Amino acid sequence: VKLSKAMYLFHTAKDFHSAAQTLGSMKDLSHFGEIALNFLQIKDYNDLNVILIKQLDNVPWKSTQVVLSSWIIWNFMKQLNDIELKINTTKEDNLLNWNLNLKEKSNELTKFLESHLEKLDNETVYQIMSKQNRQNELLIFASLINDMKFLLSFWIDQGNWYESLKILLTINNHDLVYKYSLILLLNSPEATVSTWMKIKDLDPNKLIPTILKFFTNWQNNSKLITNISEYPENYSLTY
Amino acid sequence: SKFLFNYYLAKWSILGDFIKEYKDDFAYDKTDITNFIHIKLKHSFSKYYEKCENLKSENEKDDEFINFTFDEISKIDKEHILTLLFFPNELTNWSEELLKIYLSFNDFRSVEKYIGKQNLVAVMKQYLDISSLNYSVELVTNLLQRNFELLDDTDIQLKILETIPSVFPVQTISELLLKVLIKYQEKKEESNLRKCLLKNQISISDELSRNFDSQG
Amino acid sequence: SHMDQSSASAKDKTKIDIASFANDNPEMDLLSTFRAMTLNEEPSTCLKFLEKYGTEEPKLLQVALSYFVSNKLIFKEMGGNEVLKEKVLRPIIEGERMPLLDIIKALSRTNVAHFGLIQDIIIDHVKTEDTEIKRNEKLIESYDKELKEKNKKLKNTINSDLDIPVVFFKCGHIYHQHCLNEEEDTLESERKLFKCPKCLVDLETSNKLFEAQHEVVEKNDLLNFALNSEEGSRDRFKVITEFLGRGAISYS
Repeated sequence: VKLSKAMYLFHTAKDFHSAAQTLGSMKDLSHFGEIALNFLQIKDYNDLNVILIKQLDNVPWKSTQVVLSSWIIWNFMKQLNDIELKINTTKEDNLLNWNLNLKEKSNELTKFLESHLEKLDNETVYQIMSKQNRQNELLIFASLINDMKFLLSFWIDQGNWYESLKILLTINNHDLVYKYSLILLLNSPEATVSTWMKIKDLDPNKLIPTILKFFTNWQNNSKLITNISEYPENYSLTY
Repeated sequence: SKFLFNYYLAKWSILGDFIKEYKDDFAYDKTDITNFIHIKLKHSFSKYYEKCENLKSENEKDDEFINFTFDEISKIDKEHILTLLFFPNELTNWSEELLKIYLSFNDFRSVEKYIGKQNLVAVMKQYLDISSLNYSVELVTNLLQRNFELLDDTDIQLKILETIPSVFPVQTISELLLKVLIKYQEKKEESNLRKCLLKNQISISDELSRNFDSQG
Repeated sequence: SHMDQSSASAKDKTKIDIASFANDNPEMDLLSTFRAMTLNEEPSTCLKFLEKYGTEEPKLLQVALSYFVSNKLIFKEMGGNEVLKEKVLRPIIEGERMPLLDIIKALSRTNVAHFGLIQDIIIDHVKTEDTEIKRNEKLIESYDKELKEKNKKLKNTINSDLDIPVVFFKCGHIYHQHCLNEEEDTLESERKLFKCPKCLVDLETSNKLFEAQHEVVEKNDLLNFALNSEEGSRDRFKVITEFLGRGAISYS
């Protein structure tokens, strides 16, 4: 009867903000595809997400939950682009509030990710979100899961030297530094020397070839300078 | 009654200079054509029009008098410009027509007001005659971004992309190209998802038919 | 050796340099060192190095896409732009080096790139847009007919039809709803373990469901890994949807 009662609202009233919310109170659902097919033509992201979010409680035998989760992540991401396009379609304050609501939706997306983080974890969300740009959401997701492996590479590629140094300071592997310290030293030897000195747990045997390369580069720079010609060389020697 | 208004109506040299001065500026979001006309009038005549405007204000319901005044203004036209003073917002008193004057020199607001699915590539080609080193490119980008939802046809999109400038930095059009590519990818993904959902529904129907076959 | 190399100058040996890389295995590291040397002194020898060692240089080609276009003056010195269009851009496009959006962003990272390369990119984008439009039109044309046929078949099947109105179990059972079968309570047996209501317990342990779930999970993981490696290199899209179309929702 509850399903039949919501059918009349869906067919005529079409107020899915309340009808589907009332339809969301259903315990067990069987015609999910039939309901989704009608809702698909409506193209209402919020209504589709409301039914999908409740359906996520049906744990079943895992596995397929990721497939449902992938659509859930895409639906919110697709809604953000539609909202962003609508926000960019200006030709006001409520839209700015909607943009704030989009940030709240982004906060809701973070809240949705935080709640079921262990449920949905396949690294496919990173690939899914990469194609649509929006690096802020990717950075938030990377902050959510403590890996920092891709975060360090993203920071290095972007060029945030201070942020990259701060991230590397926390990392105690000492192997990534021993691998990629050359570029960091070339970019800013002054800060890199202090970071290496304070970091500790870094054998002087490592980066010996890197030290020689830095000395050669400093000499090449000094080939056409007089006063501060050996300044990078002075920093390397001091280190 | 209306005889005095006819006498008032009975009672175009610097207009060309003002139009040229306005056309000299090439700002994407400068003052509107009506705004520019009002600014020029303030710098400047309109007192007699204001006296007529006082009668016009009292003629908020005199439709016949409004039509007569519009006809008189048409017969008393000055460079086909001064009528805008008499009809600041009365273009329908006497749309496919303002572009002759509104879009003549420059009017971004009028361009958006009279924009449409068709007659879009011609407007871009006409605006491309600015011949500025980078101001023309900036104006074109602003015009494209302002009404980016207007272009929704594949043929129209291809035609618009074909006539892009060939001496412009890729950075200026990078945002537009990325947005177009993202929109196309999203449309393709939505079509694929709809096709997959239809296939799933067809599979469900086939399963129901197979169950019915099993049912006797 | 370092002192001798510093003293030595005006020596050109591309083949000898590759063989003199100590371990001579870190090709990517050698390419990065060559790029750093070009940053110190770029004499267009990067093109010669790429020509001499082009295998597995996809990452090297991607790096060179920005190394050779870092500076407008350097690009002009680097055979202007014809060489990049003929060799760099063409090979990268034909070898599926990366996504079109990634290449566009990499190009936009600079600020002094002429529109001739942007003109070639626009031609490629026009071709891609035509292909996408054709694919979308074909998909919509197929989908409309498929939906119409499916709706007609479902309507005919429903009109065609132990005959009381009831929903039969989709795993090999059927009963009349008015015969008290509907709303049997008992917590619905927790969806009856995703199976039809057997109305009896035969024991005999329970491992078929676990085996099926394990097989499904293994198949999904293997398909995803193989697609990311070979088929769905871009993303799980058009592959996750393909798996969904197989009937992962079940509801049987």
